Amino acid sequence: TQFEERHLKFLQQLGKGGSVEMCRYDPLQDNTGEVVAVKKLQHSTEEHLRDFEREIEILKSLQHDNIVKYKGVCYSRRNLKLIMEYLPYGSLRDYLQKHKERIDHIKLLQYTSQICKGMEYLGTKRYIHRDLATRNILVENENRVKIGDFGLTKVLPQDKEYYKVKEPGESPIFWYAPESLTESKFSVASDVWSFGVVLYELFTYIEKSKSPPAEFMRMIGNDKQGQMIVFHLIELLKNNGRLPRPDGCPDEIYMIMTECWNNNVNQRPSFRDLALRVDQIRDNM
Ligand SMILES: C[C@H](Nc1nc(-c2c[nH]c3ncc(Cl)cc23)ncc1F)C(=O)NCC(F)(F)F
Repeated sequence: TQFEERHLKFLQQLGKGGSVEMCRYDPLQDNTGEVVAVKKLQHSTEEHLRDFEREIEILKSLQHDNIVKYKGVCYSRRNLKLIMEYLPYGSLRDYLQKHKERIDHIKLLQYTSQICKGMEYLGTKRYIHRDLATRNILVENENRVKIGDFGLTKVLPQDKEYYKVKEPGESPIFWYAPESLTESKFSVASDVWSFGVVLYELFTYIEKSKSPPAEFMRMIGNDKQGQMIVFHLIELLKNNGRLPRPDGCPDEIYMIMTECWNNNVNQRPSFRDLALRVDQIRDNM
């Protein structure tokens, strides 16, 4: 089913990544329409449009409880709008920064298992998210989270287990595996490294002073700037410099983070095994 542009009523700006707006799709024009999230492009260049069309195809191909729902496209070709369900509790980063320790460990592990499940499903389609962070996870309700923003997602070539990015754009370097920093190589294993960073974000309750950029900048020295940050971060990770155990983090959860942060790509755990491990921890708790 088609969405007519004229019937998309702007309600509120949600955020910028392209931008996402909360809209009411109201073809009856009586304000009874469904509230949806709408992604559109700021700079709709031929390159960005081709890349956005790929994100649309990726999201449309995913049907999982822990993946944000594709609804449709509004064409009303060169100015596409991606229509998705609107998740009312916001990003997990915002949700956790607001409630903090009121979200207990059993609740954090329920979200962790769900993130692993959405990620494991994505891997079955040979998709590499490349931007797994709490800012890209949405909260549907207290019992369900979903992965969002497939804007950096790559499809693995037929004959390779990695995707090489030739000319990188803005990169979330503080969530990047060493091989992503050194060779711009992205794989299921590098999303697993990012997942360990997400686990760290959760157990630090999004405390700004404890954030992965704040901690890695302290380890490399706050005097490092621009490309020197990448140079020093690479040497730090090579020499086993890592984010600390968050205060009050259960030992078994910290063990998982450290295993995701293995310099050896092949030694990192799989998302299938991480969901099994997290569910066992939840069961024991
Ligand atoms: C740029 C957009 N930013 C934001 N979006 C929302 C949001 C709430 N509820 C939502 N429901 C469906 C969608 Cl698609 C977005 C939101 N809230 C705060 C934001 F800063 C974004 O896509 N962020 C990635 C992810 F969706 F994973 F959280």
